[PDB]
Amino acid sequence: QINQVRPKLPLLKILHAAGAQGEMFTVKEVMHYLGQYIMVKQLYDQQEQHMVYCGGDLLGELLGRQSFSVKDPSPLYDMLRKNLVTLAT
Amino acid sequence: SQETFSDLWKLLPEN
Repeated sequence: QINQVRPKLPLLKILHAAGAQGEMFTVKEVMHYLGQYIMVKQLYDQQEQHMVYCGGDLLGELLGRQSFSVKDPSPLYDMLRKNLVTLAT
Repeated sequence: SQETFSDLWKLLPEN
């Protein structure tokens, strides 16, 4: 299912600060940036990497929660739905 | 040798 995506304004800076660059990326590229972004900003339970702490950062606002599990792609997809600008309908 | 987020993160089925 992994399709191509396009990081908007507030979405580009996210991947950029994570070592990304450009205006085109797939689900695999984005997913890889997400993790790196969180680790770069330090928004997770060092004791449990599987437990992310969105707190109130960019990701926190986009999702609208407090924390989300990494090993559980539940809220991640729900947010990406309208967050990850995908193409091909 | 390195795992960290990569260990679990990877799990996330992009598909």
